[PDB]
Amino acid sequence: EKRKAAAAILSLGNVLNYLDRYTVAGVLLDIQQHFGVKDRGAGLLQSVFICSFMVAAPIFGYLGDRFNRKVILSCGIFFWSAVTFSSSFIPQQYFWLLVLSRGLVGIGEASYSTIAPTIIGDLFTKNTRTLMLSVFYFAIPLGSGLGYITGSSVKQAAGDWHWALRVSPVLGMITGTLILILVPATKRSWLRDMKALIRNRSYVFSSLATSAVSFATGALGMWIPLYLHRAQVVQKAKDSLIFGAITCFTGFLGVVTGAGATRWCRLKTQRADPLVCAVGMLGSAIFICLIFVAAKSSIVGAYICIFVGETLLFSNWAITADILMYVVIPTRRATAVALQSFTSHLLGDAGSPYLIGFISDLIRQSTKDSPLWEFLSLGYALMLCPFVVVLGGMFFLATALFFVSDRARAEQQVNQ
Ligand SMILES: CCCCCCCCCCCCC/C=C/[C@@H](O)[C@@H](N)COP(=O)(O)O
Repeated sequence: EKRKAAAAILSLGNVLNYLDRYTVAGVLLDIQQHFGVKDRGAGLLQSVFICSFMVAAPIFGYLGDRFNRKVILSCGIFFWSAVTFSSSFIPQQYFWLLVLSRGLVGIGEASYSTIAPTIIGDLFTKNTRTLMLSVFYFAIPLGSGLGYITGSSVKQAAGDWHWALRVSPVLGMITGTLILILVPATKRSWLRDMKALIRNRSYVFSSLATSAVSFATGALGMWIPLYLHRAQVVQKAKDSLIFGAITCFTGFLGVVTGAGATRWCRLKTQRADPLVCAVGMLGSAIFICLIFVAAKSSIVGAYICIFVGETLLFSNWAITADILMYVVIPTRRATAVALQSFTSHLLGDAGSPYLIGFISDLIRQSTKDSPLWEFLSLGYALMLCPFVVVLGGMFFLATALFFVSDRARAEQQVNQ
């Protein structure tokens, strides 16, 4: 029971983690208006966070292995909660202070999101650990949707964008106390692995496909609420609320759709997983293309297109994990996962928000400023993402090309 209590507390911690991650994304319009910065700074607010998370994830993966885990995880949670609450008090004259606070929150969330799954895995046994990790990861879309809803509801209730960053820190400290109390006390080269992995074609192409998925996910999940609000302005705070509910349902249903497609395809071929990923990505790309055309005219069609595009886009998470598990022999599933996460962050979430902001800024600078042209510039900048989704689908098909050969090679090597 105590181990189940620890798993529940860490899952609630993950919910709070993603809520903190997307609270700013919920209320980006107010930050832009108050601080006066253009779209480039708004993109920077998440590019810096993701870069810090990128750089800090391997370090905390190493420190958890070579030091205590409960203390580090709790220090991380009282670190990012305190930093979020402090950053809520930043004056208007300072913006780089807010960006730096986003970076520090990124470091803390890196520590938590890198160490907590190891604790959850160590606590339980095979089937129990599988179920508990499934819950811990189902905490993700719920966390993101609750982050959007919390941001754009504390906005409307309190009346200041500041209070959007003030409600989550208290729960952060409380969950830190519960982690530091309820969780049972924790109990216990790369060169060759990297060369073998870069020689492994299926892993390389699946990693690039995951990078494209992360690019699309970061860029859209940040800029869609603001883009929909600009759509409402041109067409003449429910946008973020409905987007949060849509994100919750799509995160919960995309894995189910992927599992169904994998089940119905595996009876007919061995490359069911990458082919299913590729078809899902192509469908998501088409519907993400249609998001902008729909939102030009009516917003209900935009919400439906978001629903379908997220459902098809979010399906390729468990399937990507399965592909990586199959192609990579057991002795390298640690280095493979670490390098895949680093590469996905490097080519996706790290650069996508700032790149979309920069392209939007250039397009807007071309023409005289107006709300209609703000709409058009943001739409054209976000139009880059469907092309990235199509490219990722191409990379998934390239993975499918070598999937059989590399699965056979992995089985041959492990059977030795
Ligand atoms: C229009 C696009 C907007 C993008 C929305 C931004 C919010 C990002 C939310 C990220 C959703 C990722 C969903 C991942 C699910 C899996 O990791 C687990 N639920 C299942 O893994 P398992 O248990 O099977 O191992």
